[PDB]
Amino acid sequence: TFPIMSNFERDFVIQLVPVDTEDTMDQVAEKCAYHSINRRVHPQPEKILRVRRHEDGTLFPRGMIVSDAGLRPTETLDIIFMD
Amino acid sequence: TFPIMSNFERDFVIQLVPVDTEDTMDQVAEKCAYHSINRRVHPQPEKILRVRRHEDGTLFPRGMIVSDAGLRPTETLDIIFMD
Amino acid sequence: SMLKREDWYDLTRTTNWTPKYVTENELFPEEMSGARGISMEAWEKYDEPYKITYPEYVSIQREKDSGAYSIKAALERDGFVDRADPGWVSTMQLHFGAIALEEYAASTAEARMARFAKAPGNRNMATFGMMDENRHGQIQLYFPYANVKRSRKWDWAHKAIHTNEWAAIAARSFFDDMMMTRDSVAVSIMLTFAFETGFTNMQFLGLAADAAEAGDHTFASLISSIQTDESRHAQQGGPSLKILVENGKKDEAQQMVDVAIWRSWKLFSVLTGPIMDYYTPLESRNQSFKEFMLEWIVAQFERQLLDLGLDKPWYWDQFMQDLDETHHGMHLGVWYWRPTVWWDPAAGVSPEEREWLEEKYPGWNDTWGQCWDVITDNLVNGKPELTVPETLPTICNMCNLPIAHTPGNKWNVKDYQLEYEGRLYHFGSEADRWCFQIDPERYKNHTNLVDRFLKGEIQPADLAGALMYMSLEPGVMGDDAHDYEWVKAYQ
Amino acid sequence: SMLKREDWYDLTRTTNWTPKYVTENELFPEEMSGARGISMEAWEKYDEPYKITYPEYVSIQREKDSGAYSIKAALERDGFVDRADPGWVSTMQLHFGAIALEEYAASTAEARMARFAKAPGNRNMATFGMMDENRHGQIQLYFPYANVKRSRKWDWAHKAIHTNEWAAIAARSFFDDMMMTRDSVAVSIMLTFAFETGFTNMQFLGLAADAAEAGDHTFASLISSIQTDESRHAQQGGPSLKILVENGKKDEAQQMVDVAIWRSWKLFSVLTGPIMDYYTPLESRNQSFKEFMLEWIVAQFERQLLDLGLDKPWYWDQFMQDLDETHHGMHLGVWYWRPTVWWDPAAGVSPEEREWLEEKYPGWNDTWGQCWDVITDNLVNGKPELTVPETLPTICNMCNLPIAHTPGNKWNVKDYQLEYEGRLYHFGSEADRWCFQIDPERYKNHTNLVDRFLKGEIQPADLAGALMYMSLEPGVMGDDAHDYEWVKAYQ
Amino acid sequence: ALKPLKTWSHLAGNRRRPSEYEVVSTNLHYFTDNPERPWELDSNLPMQTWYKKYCFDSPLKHDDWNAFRDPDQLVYRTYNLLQDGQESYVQGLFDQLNDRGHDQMLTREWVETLARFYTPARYLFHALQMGSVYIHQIAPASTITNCATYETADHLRWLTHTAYRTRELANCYPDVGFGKRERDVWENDPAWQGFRELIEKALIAWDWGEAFTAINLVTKPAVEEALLQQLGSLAQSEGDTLLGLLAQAQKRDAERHRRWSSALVKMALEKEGNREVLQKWVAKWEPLADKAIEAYCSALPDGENAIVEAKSASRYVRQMMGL
Amino acid sequence: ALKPLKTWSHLAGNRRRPSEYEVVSTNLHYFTDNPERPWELDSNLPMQTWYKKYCFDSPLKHDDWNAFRDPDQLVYRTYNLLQDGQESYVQGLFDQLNDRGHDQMLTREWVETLARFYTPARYLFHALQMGSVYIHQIAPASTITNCATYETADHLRWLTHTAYRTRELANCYPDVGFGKRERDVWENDPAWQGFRELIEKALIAWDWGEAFTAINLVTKPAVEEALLQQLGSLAQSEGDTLLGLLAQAQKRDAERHRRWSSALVKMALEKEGNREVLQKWVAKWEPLADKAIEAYCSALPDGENAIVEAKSASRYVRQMMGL
Ligand SMILES: [Mn+2]
Ligand SMILES: [Mn+2]
Ligand SMILES: [Mn+2]
Ligand SMILES: [Mn+2]
Repeated sequence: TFPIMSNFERDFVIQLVPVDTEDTMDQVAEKCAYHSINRRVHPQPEKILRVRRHEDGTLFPRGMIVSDAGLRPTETLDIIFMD
Repeated sequence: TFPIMSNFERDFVIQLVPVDTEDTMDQVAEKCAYHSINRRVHPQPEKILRVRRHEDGTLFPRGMIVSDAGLRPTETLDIIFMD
Repeated sequence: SMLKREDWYDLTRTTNWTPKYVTENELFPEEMSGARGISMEAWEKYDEPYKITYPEYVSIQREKDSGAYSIKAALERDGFVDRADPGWVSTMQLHFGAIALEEYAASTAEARMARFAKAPGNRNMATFGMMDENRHGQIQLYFPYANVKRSRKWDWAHKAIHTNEWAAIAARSFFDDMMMTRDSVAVSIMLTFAFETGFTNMQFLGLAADAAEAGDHTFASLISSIQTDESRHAQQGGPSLKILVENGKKDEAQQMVDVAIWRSWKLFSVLTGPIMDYYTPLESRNQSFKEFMLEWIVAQFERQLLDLGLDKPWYWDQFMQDLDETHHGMHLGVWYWRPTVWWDPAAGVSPEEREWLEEKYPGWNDTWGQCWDVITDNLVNGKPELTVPETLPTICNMCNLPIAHTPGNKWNVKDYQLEYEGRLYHFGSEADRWCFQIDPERYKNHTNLVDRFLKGEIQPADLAGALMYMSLEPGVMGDDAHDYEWVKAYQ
Repeated sequence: SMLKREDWYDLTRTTNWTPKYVTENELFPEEMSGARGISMEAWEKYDEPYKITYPEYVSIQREKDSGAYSIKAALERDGFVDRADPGWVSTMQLHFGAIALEEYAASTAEARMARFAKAPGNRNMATFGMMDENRHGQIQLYFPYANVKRSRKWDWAHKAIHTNEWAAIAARSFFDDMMMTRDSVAVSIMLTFAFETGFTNMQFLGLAADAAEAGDHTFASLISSIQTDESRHAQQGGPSLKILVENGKKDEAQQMVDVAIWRSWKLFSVLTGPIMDYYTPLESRNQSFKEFMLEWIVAQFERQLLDLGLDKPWYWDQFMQDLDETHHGMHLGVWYWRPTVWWDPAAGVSPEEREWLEEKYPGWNDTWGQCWDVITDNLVNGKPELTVPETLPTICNMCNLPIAHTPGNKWNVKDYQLEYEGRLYHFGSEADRWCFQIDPERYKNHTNLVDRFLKGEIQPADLAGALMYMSLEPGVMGDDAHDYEWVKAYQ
Repeated sequence: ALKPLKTWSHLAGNRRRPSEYEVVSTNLHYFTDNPERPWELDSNLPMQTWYKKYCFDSPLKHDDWNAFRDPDQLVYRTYNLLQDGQESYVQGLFDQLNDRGHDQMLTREWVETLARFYTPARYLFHALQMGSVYIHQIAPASTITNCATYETADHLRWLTHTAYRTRELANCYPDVGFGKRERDVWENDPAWQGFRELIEKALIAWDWGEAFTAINLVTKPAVEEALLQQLGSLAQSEGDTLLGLLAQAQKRDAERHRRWSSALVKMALEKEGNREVLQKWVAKWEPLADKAIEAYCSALPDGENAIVEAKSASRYVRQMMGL
Repeated sequence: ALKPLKTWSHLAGNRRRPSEYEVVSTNLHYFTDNPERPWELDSNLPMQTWYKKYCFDSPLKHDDWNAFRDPDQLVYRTYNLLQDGQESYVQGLFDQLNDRGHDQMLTREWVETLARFYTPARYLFHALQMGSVYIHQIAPASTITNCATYETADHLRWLTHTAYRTRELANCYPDVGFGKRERDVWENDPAWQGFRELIEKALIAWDWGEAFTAINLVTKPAVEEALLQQLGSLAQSEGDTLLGLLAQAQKRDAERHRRWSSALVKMALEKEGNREVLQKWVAKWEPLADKAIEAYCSALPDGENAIVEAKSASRYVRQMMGL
């Protein structure tokens, strides 16, 4: 297990989201969406969710795993709607 | 002018009613009805109004005049429905 | 350390002494003292049940006002009076106008005992009672004063008793007879025992409850506080009566109680009865006026009269019976003659209310309901002109109230006339005429509003003239409390 | 005769002396006194603007309670709380739980100055302030105590601050920082000047008005009375600041004010903002939370800061801007996480309310209105389960409140992270992170609820476990104030 | 239609907003509305006659007695706040002087002085209580009555202090007769007969004006100077600090009674002839006051001097009123 | 779902319905919830350390200090009713003794005695005010704190009386230095150095238990016996009835402080070892108290006797507590 803070796009609050050190940015973004999409953010089937480090802005590859992105536990990540 | 107290039948209160020393029991009863009939007592076309001294019960003749009945000023009179 | 009250109380009332430079009768004139042959030593057995000392009084009464005035100021700008039910508002205006200055006058009634009572303990307790009524007169002026800018009617809290408006004459008739023109012992009996202990002590309890039920906490706090003072000085009559019976004056004691109670009853029938059976909203009616009387007034009178060795007044059964009629007659009179009072009388005869009345008074609609039927039809058919008078009702020469009773089917209105020294008097009951006959010199040359009208003392001699004579003008002149809203329920 | 106060007042505060058997630093330890190099003689120029002597105090405060307690007892059985709007009831439960024990704790904060302030006048005024907060803690326990039989939530008036429920942690974070762990001079500035004079003095004025508008006179009387005491002891910070600037400590003075004001602001954004923009019925909303802040809080801070020779905090514009967002974020957080507080949060997002919000905050529905859209649809379509959380929100490591901001179209949520000595901290604003950095030794090893969760200190490590950890159980756990009544307006 | 006013209709015409005092105290007596028939009953009742003869036909005249105003402006609410404070002071004295055994250190000579000159005053104070309460019920205006109302309460207050104090004294000196002998002393001690004759005769002066004069202008200053001023001043000298302070505390009420009495006289002097009416009553009663003071103070130590000062101080009260 | 209770949850378990006192005074301190980190901040802050060392690690122990109950059961509301009455008494004394010129008849010798032994106490009384307010902020339970809260108010009350009284004295005797010389007397007169050393050292005893002992059990009885009892008793003898009564009125507050202090000790004695802890502190401070009493009372007339009685009476306070 590895904890990160989810700052989902269009939402109002950053939240705690447990992920796995094996997950990929895609799977991380899926675990984050669970706590935002359909709760207080309208879905967007016509788009893709990306994961980027909130501090420096770095955008991570969809298939890259949590364990490779380094990241500090509780690190804040922006989950955004793209293509 | 001569004052009498009208205790109209079916009404709830006795009241001051000025009459003339010439009036007849009939006319006295008509002056009393004015303050009772259609105010708080239903009319009775199928009957006649009579005037009787309230104290002793004496019933006076319809055509007899106030001046003949003697009567003490403010004397109370019952106005009743008869035939 | 401090002494226990019981250790020194007696000394505060060890004040009688044997006059020497003037005689006892000079010092205590019978007409003001009413010792009635009973010795000073015998009057000294007087022992108040509720004792209090100066220090306790000023401390306790200080907090009572702190609270009452604090409640009033906290709710002041809330303006409850503006959203209150018109029946309630009318209830308050009637209350203040009819009682504020009589409360103040009671301090003189108390002063009468404080000065002329041969019983030392009665003198001190009356000094405190004097102070109580001073409070009551003042606090019941200060409170309504808050609404003078809302309606001229609130000015009658002060003006009422200074006018010749019929209800004011009725009130002064009662109060002056019971407390302003009686010797000291007579006042302790007719006022504190008969009227306060007998009627107002409980009435105020019920009044405070209704105020609370109405949402008027300022007024509820007012009445509650006043009630606690009354509960205290109202005790003075008890011991006076014991002393009179204890000696050779049980008849005199009995006669004063009988008079006092009947007169209190008559006034009560016009000022309180109508209020709880017609002005208080139907949903806020705990019990009927008749029920209240039996459960809280009649049983107590019998209770009290027994403990003192006195009998039930000779008119007790009639009184019991009259609980089904009298106040209904008073209400109808006040309502029909609504422009002759300073508050807005509530009709209280809507469908819902009419069955409540039949429920509490079986046979109502068969009798009282009749008069109201006509009045209702006239209003439905655009004939308001027939729901207001064009003449004066016959006034009783004792209670100065209209002579009225059961109408309609069971019609039974009567007038207990009496000719005395070349004049004809009218009375609304057997008891009213008796009050007069047992003491004619006390009421003989008095004249009620009608007598004055017939004597030419009211000019112009017509309705408009009678209104000015009573100091009433549009703005204060009464009309239907709910502005005939209750008429829509009849097509 | 008596002397005029002005003739002897000075002597009551002529109490400083030169220690001899112990040293000044021993007698007045810097960590508690905070004289900051300023001489005792220099601190003696301290001159309170609102003076009061012991006799005046006990007399005046006696009457204040006489009134407040008298109001409460007079309306007690009226049970207003049972017919009051749920938004109001919730407002009171939140108020008492969050403040009752902090009021009591403030007496110790006052005691800190009363004992360790080098300024004699500050010591006496703090003795009276100590007494004021003793009153505030007690009276705000006695009043809610009247409703413990109505709901367990009222028990939190006493329990709240003893728990680890998140809002309680937030409150203790603020109060302990501002008044319990600061030297005497620091307390006079951060507490009486920044928080009381700056926020609560006016807030309570507005709170008392709303209570009156709500029909709760008992509570309105309560708040009004308390406010008069605050208006008095809140003055202590002014002179302290003058003395610091008057010497060579304008920076230190400035820094304390900046910290104090921001922290007061954050707490204020979660406890007051939501209440006036969402809990108070629409028809009873005088102004918006933003308007209130500008018209009664911001202008005064600038006014005050000018008269003292101080500058506006470096974050003043941001602060100005945040008045359009922050409290909306706090409200949404509290509502979505309603089961984690002890009162029932009112949604306040019905059609009527939603336009009022767009009216007062143009761009609301475009942003905040979005999150609420989804929540509304879910409720309309039978998916309540999606209107309550399954995770914990990120908590700020300074104000211990959720990190939230503008959502929807104009999305702009940010986290001012900071890594310090091998640990990652999260802050909901630039100022929050600054507060930490200027004095890291003061907050370094503290842990917010999330930190504790991540450290395994909350077991079981899930929602149910977090709830027990915060001492919350069904009955006190919050839900929608109006039981989702506002949902019917959406088909 | 009548438009609502800002104050009572009888006060509508004032330049300044009416005070609570005016709102609750003015134009309240209604028996003055019909001088021919004060009460709402037969005009020949004994009480009808009493008010016509003793109130209405008094030689002390004025066209508007309702214009009178209490200089202290006392209302029930402020009377209690005021006196509750003063009683906290007096009762505090009782409690704490008792605590330090103040009575036990009084000399036997002084205790006997207290038995003869102090405790019997419970009769004179209650007599003033009766005197002022009568003024209450016969005065022509409610503002005048109220002053008499509060004054009556103060008299009962003095009686009460004395009653309490007599109990305490009887406890430490049971053989003196405290509590039991006062009546016989009041009735037979030549030292009291001056005052007793004065008040007994004053108590039957039914005219409201003469009652006011005999009670408030002549008897009271004489009683206050003899019993509070002189005896109190002597008490201080003899080591009785309790009575010395108690008497001074009561003097405060006495001084307030003088203030409203002075105001009433002032108002009376507005009308021609009243000064003469007042002086004639004073001239009638003053001799009995002198006798009362002489009989009381002469029996006290340094008696002749107590007489001169009492006579002088009491006469000064009326002089400052223009008589 | 949790059902509502009849009282606070922490009081739910009582046989009798909780009193107002218990409702508003119990279990209010929250800093005791986390002995490892009292305040909601970093555990190493100076204040965190101060409470751990001076409150938590005190040798005076008990498992439930929150069980303490004030024998007088004072709450803010009843404290004010009580003191407002007592102040009506004291302020009444000031006002009326001033009225009869009580100060003008004091002898020159006594006035100088007042300058040296009376007015400088404003410093010692404020020192007790500081002493008790510190006990307030370091005590382990809210019921203990409150007792210290009200006691602090009483100390400010004594200071206030003294301040007022110093002004009055400076008015009739402007050449004595009343109001201006107190500080130098408090700091340099050998008569005061005993008390000054005592309180100055007591004021830095940070342990809540030692503070309670040094201030309430040792210093106060010594100050109260010397300044209120002795000087007050002497005042009465010298004709100063105002100070004699004033001191006795303050003794009432002092006696109430003894009552709750005695209760706290009683509770402490429930646990084994506390009596010894208390006796050791008393044994440490008592010598300074003796010194304070000796230096003060010896300078007074009949000084040696004042010393014996003060020492005896103050020691009796602790004896009646079992020490
Ligand atoms: Mn009354
Ligand atoms: Mn009464
Ligand atoms: Mn506060
Ligand atoms: Mn405060």
